Amino acid sequence: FQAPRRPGIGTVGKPIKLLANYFEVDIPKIDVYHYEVDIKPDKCPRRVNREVVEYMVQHFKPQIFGDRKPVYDGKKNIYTVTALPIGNERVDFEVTIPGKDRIFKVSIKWLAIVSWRMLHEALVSGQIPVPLESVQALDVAMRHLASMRYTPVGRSFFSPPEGYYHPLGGGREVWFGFHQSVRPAMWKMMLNIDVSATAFYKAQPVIEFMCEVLDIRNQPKPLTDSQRVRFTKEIKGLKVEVTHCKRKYRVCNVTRRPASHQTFPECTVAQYFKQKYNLQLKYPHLPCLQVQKHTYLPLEVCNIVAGQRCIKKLTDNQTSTMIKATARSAPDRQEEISRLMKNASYNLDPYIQEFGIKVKDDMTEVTGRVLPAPILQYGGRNRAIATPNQGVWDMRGKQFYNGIEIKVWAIACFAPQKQCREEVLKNFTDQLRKISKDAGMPIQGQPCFCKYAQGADSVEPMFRHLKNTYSGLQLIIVILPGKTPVYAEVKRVGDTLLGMATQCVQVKNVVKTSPQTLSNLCLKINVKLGGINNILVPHQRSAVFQQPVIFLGADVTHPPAKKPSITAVVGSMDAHPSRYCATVRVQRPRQEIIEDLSYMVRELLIQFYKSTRFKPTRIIFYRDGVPEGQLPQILHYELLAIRDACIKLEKDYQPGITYIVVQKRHHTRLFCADKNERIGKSGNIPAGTTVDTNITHPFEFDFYLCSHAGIQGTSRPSHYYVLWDDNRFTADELQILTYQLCHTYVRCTRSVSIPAPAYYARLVAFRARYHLVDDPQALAKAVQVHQDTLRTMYFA
Amino acid sequence: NGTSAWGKPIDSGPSWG
RNA sequence: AAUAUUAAAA
Repeated sequence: FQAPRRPGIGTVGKPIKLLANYFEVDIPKIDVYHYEVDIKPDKCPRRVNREVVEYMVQHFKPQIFGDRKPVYDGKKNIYTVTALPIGNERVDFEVTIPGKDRIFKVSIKWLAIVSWRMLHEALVSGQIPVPLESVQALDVAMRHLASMRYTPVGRSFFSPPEGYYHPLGGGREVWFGFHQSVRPAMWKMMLNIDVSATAFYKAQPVIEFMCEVLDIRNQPKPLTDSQRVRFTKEIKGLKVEVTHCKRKYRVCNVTRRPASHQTFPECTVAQYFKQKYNLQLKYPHLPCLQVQKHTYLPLEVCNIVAGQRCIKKLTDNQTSTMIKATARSAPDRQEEISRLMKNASYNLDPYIQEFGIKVKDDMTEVTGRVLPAPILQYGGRNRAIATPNQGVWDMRGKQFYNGIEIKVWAIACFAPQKQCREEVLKNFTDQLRKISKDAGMPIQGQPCFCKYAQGADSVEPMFRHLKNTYSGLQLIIVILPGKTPVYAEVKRVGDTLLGMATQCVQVKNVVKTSPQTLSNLCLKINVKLGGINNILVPHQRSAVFQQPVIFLGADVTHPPAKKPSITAVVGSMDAHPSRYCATVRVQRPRQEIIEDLSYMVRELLIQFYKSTRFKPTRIIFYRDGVPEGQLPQILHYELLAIRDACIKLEKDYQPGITYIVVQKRHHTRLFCADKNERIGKSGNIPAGTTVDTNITHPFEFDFYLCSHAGIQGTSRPSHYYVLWDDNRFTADELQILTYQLCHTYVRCTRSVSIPAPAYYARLVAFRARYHLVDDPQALAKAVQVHQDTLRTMYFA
Repeated sequence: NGTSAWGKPIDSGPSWG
């Protein structure tokens, strides 16, 4: 599978001068020399491998290396500007590195020549593929020095906080650093720098770490069974350092036994620490850390060692508090990326000069286009239209294109009646009923059922009862007291078990009702009941709507650091397109490919044919949640899976497939060159800003489209990569269409950051996790949706 | 509502389903 | 769980 080449440059849209956090990189037309490295012991951290290669290039210059400045990737790849005085045969080294001294055994063997002259030719002529070996060697060199001075996390670099302190609770703090990647861009290799931020464990005593994990201000008690387990799940695997002697250990368990009782070869840990170091423990009632050999360390002689990133999932408070500590307006990020570049001074890097690399000082300028927003057609008495302004519109004076007449509905309140008495319930429904009629969705009757409930165990008997008592019941409105295990059980019973539409509202939004909040509720409700909010004005769409076409969205969500991975593929069931049907699966954890894609597409194609009595001549497939590097393997499997579904439906059914990867997880940031064109308090680029030049691929079909308005922080322009196009789109035709699909998202009268198909697949995969809350065949059954609900947009 | 107006609902193909 | 955006992903 060869990716389609760029068919052309887009032409539609008002021009806008832009700055991008890409920096031009100039490399000489020279060969570089690539050697493979073997270090024994062979399973050491990359930070250790760099200390090994550093020692030997420091201590073996006369025999090999000499005045060369090699560059190293922390693993097995090492690159020099000129070839080492070695043949094809291996060269072994005995290295001893200073805590205490470790002896290492290192082997180097010649591998191959990497041509940067070849990388020049692909960027000018495109007659060969971009040589990844040339790009890899360039990235290793430009980041070798940072890898020796900072803490690498992925493609980022962090340093310990100096002066500042952004605690997250639970023993975790925030480290600020930067991202650095090297990609090719039409007119040169580009160095991509951005500000980055991730969580780390505080360098604090284990006692203090235990208190933050368990919430305690130190009133002596031992740890309960619940506390011992939760403390174990947080510190297991981490590393600690001792203070009584200065060694370092990896924690493998927490003893079920306190320090005064935990024994070993006979002798308790408390007496052993008295019988030596003359330490009388201040917390012998607390457990020890096990570091299976039987070595135990009490919590008070151990500190958490700094530099340990936190891969575990953060609480709702911890993500909210980190968002606030890291969000800066777009101009603020500009000057910060500029600060990092001045600090970097890449042209004065000795390793960058070794390979003759030259880095451009200022951010790349590029002229993008602000695409024109589509017009949304509403219905009702007025048949009004919506003209988006700054990627936003409202419902004022508009009714739904197809409004659902709500005749039978029930209310289930799960907050205590002390907090939500009858008087505030009546006011809520009255306000909602009025706004629902305004939007063309008449909530006509009073609730045929309205009771107070308590506990998640009451929803199924009550929902079973509602389905049996009230014929023609359309909606259940469930009022919840904040975060609760009732929401999952409401969705599990409603979506998977009984097939009943449900709209959950938080009790906080019932006591105080905003008309905007009520309007956003009806947007979901009308669609949960099979309605249509708006449609794209038809005659302003792409020509792919002249024949039957289906739009698919796809996403894969993985479990946090054995839960399964969840794949979701949604399919347009109409020609607007507005109504989407959903399919969902579970698969083994951390498999990026949608294994069941072939049959999931088959189900969507069959549902499309039942809803329209048409067979799609084209398939537009937006794929979300893709990591680069596995992209060829994902497309190969999934593009054949889509084709295989069509082969198994009819003997000679060959619709054209467009496969587009939607990437929001990247560090490409765009900025207004003119300050007068900054929009909002955040000062971001306008909604609809498109870029398909200067920073995109030399000869392949990709573009950036920031389809949304940036409320806070710096906007993330979505990158779109066309991997297959049987339908032979033009650049304008596909960029406008991607932008119009960003205006068909039902949960808000706004233009969102990714197309509605891809966003729905995300919602379906998240809803599947609430369905999996309390065997692969049993896991597969839990995400299956009731036959009444498959036919609707429950995930809204 | 229609979801159609491609015209020509066709009774000339296997019924899938 | 009204919603989008935003950071991450011995």
